[PDB]
Amino acid sequence: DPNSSSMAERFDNLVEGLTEERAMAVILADPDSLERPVDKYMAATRLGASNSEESLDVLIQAAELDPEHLFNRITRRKAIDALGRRKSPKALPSLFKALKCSDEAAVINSVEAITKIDAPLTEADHEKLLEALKGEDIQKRAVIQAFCRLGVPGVINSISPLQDDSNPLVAGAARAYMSKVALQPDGLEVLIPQLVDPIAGRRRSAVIDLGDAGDVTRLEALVTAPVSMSLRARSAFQLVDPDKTCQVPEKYAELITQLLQDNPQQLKLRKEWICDIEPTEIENNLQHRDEARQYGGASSLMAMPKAERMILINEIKEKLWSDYVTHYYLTAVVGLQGLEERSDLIRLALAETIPQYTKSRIAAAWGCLRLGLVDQKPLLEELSVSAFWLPLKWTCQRVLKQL
Repeated sequence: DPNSSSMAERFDNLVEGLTEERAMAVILADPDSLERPVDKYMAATRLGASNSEESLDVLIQAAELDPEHLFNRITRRKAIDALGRRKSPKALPSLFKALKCSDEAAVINSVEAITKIDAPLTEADHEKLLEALKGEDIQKRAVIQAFCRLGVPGVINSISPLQDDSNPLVAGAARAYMSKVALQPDGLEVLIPQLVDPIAGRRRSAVIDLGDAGDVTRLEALVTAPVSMSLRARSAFQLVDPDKTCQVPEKYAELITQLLQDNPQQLKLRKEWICDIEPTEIENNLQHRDEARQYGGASSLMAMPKAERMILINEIKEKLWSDYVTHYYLTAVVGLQGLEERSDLIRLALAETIPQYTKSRIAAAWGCLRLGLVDQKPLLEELSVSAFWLPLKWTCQRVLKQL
């Protein structure tokens, strides 16, 4: 845990859950009648991890909970995204009722749940989903995305003219649907400058939509978009490995490696995002809310002369190593410049077993290759076979292919 190596403190929220039996018991109860009313929420989350048929039928009831009073719309919301990871199609009648709910949070949850189920939908089902479409733009981007991911050519008449919704977040989702469901990818050109759009939200949305589009020619644009490497890698692997076959064709190996190595001095960064080469300047940029500024900081921390850099690398690390954002950029900079002086961080980061820090394991993996730390081969091997996040699992395979 980076908390024992860092001054900043990451506070987790451990909450005691319920057994399955107790969950089923309370999740429909009037919250005013419960010893512990918060149990009414966690029971949904608990039944989400359940496997019995009864726990699925209780969740279906919780998803049809009468939205009259306060506590039964919150619990309805969690029953619904619980039914998403359950991935059963018997949730589908409940989730389609919820498409008409007042609670617009229930609707966006119901839309993503129906996407997770990935069941066969009737023509009538697509009409119900279509009514959810033209709510407000955030819902609309979510409904469109469900059609794209579920792969639904029926609604093309409805999605196609949204390619020119004035909101790029709505238009970009619709251009991705056209590309992936209707097989017309020429609408994506708009997304390529949007990857360096001044607005962070269109930047991020662009990366997502290019991955939903299934048009692998846009891969080269993902390799350098100033967006967090997590989102890009995902989208890039949606292009190179649509079936999560854990394979990336060598024909794309060169482009996928550059992306996963994520060199801040080769991202398309504007001048506004690049900061001066002084300590507190580097630090503020890494603290900024947005990866574009953060990449600028990491970028110019690399521009710093090595003697001052090593000191700056140390001070930042002992202050913010528990901060998952900073943890990554320190690991990458050590791995990218091959600062053998700081191979302690490559080894700590590759060992990081807390999910928040997974992007650092990739940077640490690439640094094991660059630094020739053959002693990590046992842990690179385990990740090559066990690691949950496919792009992490794929980098350790490449590092071993060469170390």
